[PDB]
Amino acid sequence: GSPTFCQGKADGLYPNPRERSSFYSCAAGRLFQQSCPTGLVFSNSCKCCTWNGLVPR
Repeated sequence: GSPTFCQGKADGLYPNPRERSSFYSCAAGRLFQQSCPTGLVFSNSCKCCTWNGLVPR
């Protein structure tokens, strides 16, 4: 059948299965797969991507 991955889903970002810093994004039930390239990391708590503020060095 047709893919149901974003069907009925609310908007916002969802976690990716393989790459280091890409995400899934849902907009009006349509799926986008995009990257967060520079300093940006995905946060599962906000369904958003944000700049990393923690330096462990």
